[PDB]
Amino acid sequence: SSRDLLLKAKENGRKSLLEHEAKYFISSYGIPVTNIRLAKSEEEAVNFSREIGFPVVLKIVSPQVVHKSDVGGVKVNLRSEEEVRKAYREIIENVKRNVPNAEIEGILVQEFAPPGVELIIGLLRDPQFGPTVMFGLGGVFVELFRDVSFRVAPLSEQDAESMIKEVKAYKLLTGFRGMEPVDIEAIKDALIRAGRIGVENEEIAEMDLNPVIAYPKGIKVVDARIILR
Amino acid sequence: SSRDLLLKAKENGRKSLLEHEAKYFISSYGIPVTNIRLAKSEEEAVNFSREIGFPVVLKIVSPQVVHKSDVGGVKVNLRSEEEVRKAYREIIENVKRNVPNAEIEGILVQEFAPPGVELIIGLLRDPQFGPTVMFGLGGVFVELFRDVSFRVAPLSEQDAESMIKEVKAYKLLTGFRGMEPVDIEAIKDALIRAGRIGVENEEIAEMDLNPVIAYPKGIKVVDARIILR
Amino acid sequence: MNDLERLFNPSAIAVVGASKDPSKIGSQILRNLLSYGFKGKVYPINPTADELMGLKCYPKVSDVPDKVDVAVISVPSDKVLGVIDDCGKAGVKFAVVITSGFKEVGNEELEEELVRRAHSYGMRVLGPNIFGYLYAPARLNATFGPKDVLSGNVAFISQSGALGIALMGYTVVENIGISSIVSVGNKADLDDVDLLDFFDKDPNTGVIMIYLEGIAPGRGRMFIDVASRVSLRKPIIVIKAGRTEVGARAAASHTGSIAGSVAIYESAFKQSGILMAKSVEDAFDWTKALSWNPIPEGERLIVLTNGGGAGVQSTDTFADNGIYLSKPPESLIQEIKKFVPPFASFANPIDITGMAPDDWYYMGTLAALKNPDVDALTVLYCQTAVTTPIGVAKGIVDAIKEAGNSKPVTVGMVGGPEVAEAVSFLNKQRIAAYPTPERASSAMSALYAYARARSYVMKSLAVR
Amino acid sequence: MNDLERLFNPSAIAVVGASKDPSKIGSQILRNLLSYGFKGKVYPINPTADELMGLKCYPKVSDVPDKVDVAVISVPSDKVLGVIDDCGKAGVKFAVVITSGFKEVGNEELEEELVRRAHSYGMRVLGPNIFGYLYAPARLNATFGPKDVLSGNVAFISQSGALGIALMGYTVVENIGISSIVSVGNKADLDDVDLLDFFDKDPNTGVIMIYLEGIAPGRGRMFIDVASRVSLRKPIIVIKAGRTEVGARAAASHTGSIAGSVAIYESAFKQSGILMAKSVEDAFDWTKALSWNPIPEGERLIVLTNGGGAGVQSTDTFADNGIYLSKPPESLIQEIKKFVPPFASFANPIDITGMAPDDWYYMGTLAALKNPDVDALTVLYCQTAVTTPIGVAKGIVDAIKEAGNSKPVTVGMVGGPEVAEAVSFLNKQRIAAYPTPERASSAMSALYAYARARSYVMKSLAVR
Ligand SMILES: Nc1ncnc2c1ncn2[C@@H]1O[C@H](COP(=O)(O)OP(=O)(O)O)[C@@H](O)[C@H]1O
Ligand SMILES: Nc1ncnc2c1ncn2[C@@H]1O[C@H](COP(=O)(O)OP(=O)(O)O)[C@@H](O)[C@H]1O
Ligand SMILES: [Mg+2]
Ligand SMILES: [Mg+2]
Ligand code: NA
Ligand code: NA
Ligand code: NA
Repeated sequence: SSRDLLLKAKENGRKSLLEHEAKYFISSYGIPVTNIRLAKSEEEAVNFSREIGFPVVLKIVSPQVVHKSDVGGVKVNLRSEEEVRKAYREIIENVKRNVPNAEIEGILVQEFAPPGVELIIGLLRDPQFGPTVMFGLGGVFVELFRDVSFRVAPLSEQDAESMIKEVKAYKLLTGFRGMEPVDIEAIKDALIRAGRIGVENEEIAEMDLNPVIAYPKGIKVVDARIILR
Repeated sequence: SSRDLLLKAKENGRKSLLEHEAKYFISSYGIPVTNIRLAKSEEEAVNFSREIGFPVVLKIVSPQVVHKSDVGGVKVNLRSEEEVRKAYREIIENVKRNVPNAEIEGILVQEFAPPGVELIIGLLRDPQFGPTVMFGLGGVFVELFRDVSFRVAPLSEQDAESMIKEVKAYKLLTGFRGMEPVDIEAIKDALIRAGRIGVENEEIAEMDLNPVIAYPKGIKVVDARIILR
Repeated sequence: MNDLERLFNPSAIAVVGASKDPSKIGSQILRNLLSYGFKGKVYPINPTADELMGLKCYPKVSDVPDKVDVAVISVPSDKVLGVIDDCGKAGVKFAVVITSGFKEVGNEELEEELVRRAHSYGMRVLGPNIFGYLYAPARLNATFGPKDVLSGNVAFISQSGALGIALMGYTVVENIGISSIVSVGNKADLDDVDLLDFFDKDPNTGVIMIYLEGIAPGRGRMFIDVASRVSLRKPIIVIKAGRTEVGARAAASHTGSIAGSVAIYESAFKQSGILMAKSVEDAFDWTKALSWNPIPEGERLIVLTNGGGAGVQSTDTFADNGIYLSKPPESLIQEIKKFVPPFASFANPIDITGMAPDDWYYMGTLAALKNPDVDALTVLYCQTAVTTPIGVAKGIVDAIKEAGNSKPVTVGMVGGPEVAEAVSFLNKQRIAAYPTPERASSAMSALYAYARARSYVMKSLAVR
Repeated sequence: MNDLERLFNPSAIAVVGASKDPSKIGSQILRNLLSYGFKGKVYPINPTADELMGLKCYPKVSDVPDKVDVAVISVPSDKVLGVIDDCGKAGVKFAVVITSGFKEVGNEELEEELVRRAHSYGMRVLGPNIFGYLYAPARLNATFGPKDVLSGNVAFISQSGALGIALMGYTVVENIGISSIVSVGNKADLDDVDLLDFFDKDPNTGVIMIYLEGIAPGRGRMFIDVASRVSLRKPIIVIKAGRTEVGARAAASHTGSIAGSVAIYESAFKQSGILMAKSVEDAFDWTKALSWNPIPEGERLIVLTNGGGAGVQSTDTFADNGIYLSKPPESLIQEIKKFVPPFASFANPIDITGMAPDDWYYMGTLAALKNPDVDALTVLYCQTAVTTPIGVAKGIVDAIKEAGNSKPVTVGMVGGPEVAEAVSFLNKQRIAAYPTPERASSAMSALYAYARARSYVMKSLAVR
């Protein structure tokens, strides 16, 4: 069961899931994620990279490193075996130097998501209303302008569709200069599932799917955070 | 006098200024524009590009071509002589195909403006209120969301400052993730001057400074359109 | 424990805290109970008095030789627990604790102890810190507020005591017919969810209006489940206190709590099919319209006016509420062209011009309402010397009667003291009338807003 | 040509179109002129009548043995030009053309001709298609509307005829004192700019309220220049008709025009220092407060309430208007703690609790107003049996008198019929009172909005 991921984390006193565990967990609820593999050797990493296909992304996996970018732990758009081996050793040291007191679970091999319209899907727990789903456009639209919609879970299709149409940046999803319309049904579908995750899993305090990239067909969660309580 | 440009256009039956004439015109009012040079031969184009320095931009100059991008008439970020000569002939033909017989005035050589926060400054004539200045953030903020402010000209400093603070995307100017605050005084200054252009020049029906790139220090008008009546 | 039938329709009520002193709260409550005409047994409870207001008095509820359903308790806070024990001994189902001095002043332990004790006896608590309650179908006025309200189908629930009791009086001035007033105050036990469950089932109640400051932690999901289901049949208007960030922090301290999320309350009200009013006036204006009209069956709203200006005010106000007018049906236009001058406008609003006499209002209103392709009507009147406000109002009344149907109608009349009387006349006929075109249009917009809210809920309950 | 002194203060007025028939427009106007008490000469003009209403009648204005300042013209549209020529020969300065049937019905040529002919005689035109005008300081009622208004300092200009004449009546109900009513209708010649110039210089006029549908092409810049300077000393409230995209297209057809830009009108009003009202009720509520109060000199606004609920409604409403309350001055808190219970709240609003008797309203209001660190006061009252509305109101009045100063005050009272009367008592004393807390707060908000609008203008006029 995917709950084994939550139970394992609680057993080891951890209050959040590692990146790969969070993607496994939401993937089991039917939310599309970047294809991933946990590599334990530079050799595993090349093999997994070929399986997944180029270009790939490599990320350090460690309970200590919560912000991978801010320690040289993220290598994006690797298109060759050599670029992979280069990124591998380089991440080992970028993190070995900035955090020498750090436990590596390994290095995540990950599919490189091509550019699209970025979204945020959140789950929070409101004191009155319990699990609540949050939606907004990615980047400055949520971070700077706070343009978000909320629905209390569980979400009906009607909730998911109206909360999408409600945000001020909604038009970024229906086609604009240099960008085709994106898959609104896939977004609705993920919002509903996000709500289901919140209703069902009491131990999940908070979840943040960010960035989520929307395409003319389908969406892909690129990063996922799950906090436990 | 810069008015000679307006008189010249009216004498030749044209109802808009060419890009270089428009930039020269607004420059004379103290609005910063790209350094520019009109090239009539591929050799002129290479020679001017050296003078200005790399990287450069090449644009078709033709009374016929009002939308240069949409006909393959704009070549951005050219860093070498070879890239320039390629762009020269490429534009000649991109435009020869979509626009035959066009009276080419030449090809405009201009410096490639570094990235910044894009703005739009407009001037229109309202039937009630006459010359009116329009402000907004560039890209989707005006084009898709219609997030714009207006002040009837002439503008006071109070008008310019308040119309900037009024647009919903205003925080894009005061610093956000990966972008420093930009020069608000320079924006205010350009807005007042745009108003002065409208008050003083009856024959100008409409003006569109788009994009205007704002920096931590100063702004630069990258494209300018002036419509005559 | 969860059925409130005997709270609203008790056979026996005890009033604890009444005395020979007419200024005591308990005495005010007792006076109201008698004057409003309660037909069950009333038992004043007082340590020494042999009789109060002609009724045999007892020292304790447990001494009453009867099953007491409801005990209205008005004694000092340090005596309440004792009275609760006695009510418990007597088998009392509901303790209406008027008395203040509980959690709202920091005494949270006393308040929780109150509820704990009441629950140990299978008793529910309303309040504490309330002005009581009224239920018109049981001729029950157990408040110390005004002695009377107009009878009707509106249930009003208030978390605020002073504003609640004031609004209780204001319903008379605004001609709002009331089925119930419930002061819920501290909401330590019985809350809005419990009450909504009762008013859902009450055939006397058709509209519910709530002054709400906040909902308890962990209670919001149930609030949506219940309210959304009530909304399918009865409109709920909430006046939300603390609907701005600033106000939410303020009200947080007024009740001694942490600030609820503005945005999430708004989403919860949308999921509930609830209409949120930003003001008392909006709430009352909407309540009137919702109480006296069915929901429109479609979007064919007609605005009828004797002046372009009122019509444009109306068009703008509808537009602000996402309501857009479309061309009237040709049949209606032809009917009206029979009497109207050539330069009347039929774009919708239908402008029958400023020279329109009283009779054109009767004819226009009748024609509009009888037309099978008209779903709703807002009638606007600007007073001119060519007309009389009361003649226009009686024309509207007559047209509504003769049309026979029930299509939603609101009326906006502008003018001097004669319009004020005509508007009053209409509201006393239960025709929703207002002294400006924007308020009549905002009132009609509430009918549409409720239709759309109900549709939101229906869609959200759709089977997969 | 541009000085309107003799329009508002004429020595002689001719009424063209008056007759023995009392139902005629000209006859109604003549009646109002006489009943309202005009002290100048009135000359009824009628082809055959020897006398009308005790006044010598003449067949033409040119036969009048006197200099006629103003001719009020209500003859059929196809006779107007003739009357204009006669008035021109007679040297008439102002032609008040009541008569409709001009550009508003598609006859644009006739209207342009009307103005051309009037101008060839140095004569100005008001209208056409208007209900006339009133100027209270000249005891001049040259309208066919109500016969009377309350005297005061509000000038009301209306582009709408039916709504305009109705609002003339509504001012009485809302206790608004009027200096002038001007119907401008088709605005073929004299318009808002011309009127604002006159009202700028009129010491009888302190507030200007305009119902505005549109401004003529090429007139807007001058509108901003004049209105902005007027705004420095006198508030201007505009009810903008067609203030939505939808409504703008609607009103475009009502007057036969091209649709003005909503956004640019809004910026023009901001640059003019004008307050834009979205409704009649807002416009009138604000006009009352602005008419009876000085602008606040700082941001130290105090809200005084006997109920937390009303206080939170007020706080939310101020917040919607960008007005944020801050902690009261410590001296005021201490002054009030002298009589108030321990669990009163002093966060601002100052909650003197629901137990407050009448006199606490006198004492709190007085303390607030005398405090040197208080700039403005909104007083909120919820009716309870502990108080009387009229007693609370008299306490507020007494406090305002004894404080002696002029700080802005608004009052919100909620309750039954006794509150309605107390509110009427206050407004008849020219203390701005309203029946809900949100309206009292929105009215106070208008005083601050005007202070901020005036500041916008002062800043935009700064010399560099
Ligand atoms: N697989 C991927 N495909 C595409 N872009 C990616 C991928 N992984 C990361 N990125 C980008 O790189 C950024 C940094 O990585 P991220 O997962 O957010 O780690 P952290 O926030 O801990 O630094 C992301 O916000 C995203 O924009
Ligand atoms: N000098 C320049 N520096 C930087 N970017 C430029 C420059 N000229 C053009 N661009 C970019 O290329 C785009 C297209 O060029 P532009 O002058 O707007 O032509 P058009 O709008 O006719 O297609 C601009 O919107 C801008 O993003
Ligand atoms: Mg990140
Ligand atoms: Mg461009
Ligand atoms: Na309260
Ligand atoms: Na239609
Ligand atoms: Na209180």
